[PDB]
Amino acid sequence: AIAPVITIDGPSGAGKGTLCKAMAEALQWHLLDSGAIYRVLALAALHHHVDVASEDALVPLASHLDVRFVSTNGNLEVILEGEDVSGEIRTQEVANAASQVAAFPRVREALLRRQRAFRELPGLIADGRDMGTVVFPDAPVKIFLDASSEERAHRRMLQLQVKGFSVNFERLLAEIKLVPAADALVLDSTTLSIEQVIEKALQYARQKLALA
Repeated sequence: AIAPVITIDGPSGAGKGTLCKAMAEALQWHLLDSGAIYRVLALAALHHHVDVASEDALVPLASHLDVRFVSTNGNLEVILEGEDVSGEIRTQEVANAASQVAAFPRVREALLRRQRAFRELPGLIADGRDMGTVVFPDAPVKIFLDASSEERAHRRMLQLQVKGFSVNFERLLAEIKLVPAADALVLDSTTLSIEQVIEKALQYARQKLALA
């Protein structure tokens, strides 16, 4: 604390990205995508020639990571050391190095400290899986976003089509077929439209942080 943090946790394909981008743009606050964080670290290592298997070399790199997330019209730019690398981060190769980097206990602890460092004024929207339970347990507004398998399977299908792969809906529904904080507002992405979820999330934030 001091600066307010709104945390958004939930499973893959629930629409957290969309929500987090809409809220950061509406409020004009800082943005943190914890899912992208390990991929950015793996890319910096590749870029600097830091050995992906060396926990000792990766810790200082993680603790000093120069990244920022900017959302414009729903488009996320991932700026690493000043250059946009949003495209680079979506590769399988970077996803694979990210898994190697994440295996080490000291690297995960260094990234835990690095992510808490994003909490600045006027505030922060943070999205991930353990944002409200582990990274920012004291957050004033905590939202857990749930969605049906079909909703999640559809979101994955569009995500992959983007990289070029169009895959059978039934196949993905099979492929897809994380504890909310005690103090989280639970919102269901399938009972409400995504536009309705964003309105409902912004109203709850307002009641807790502003209004009157």
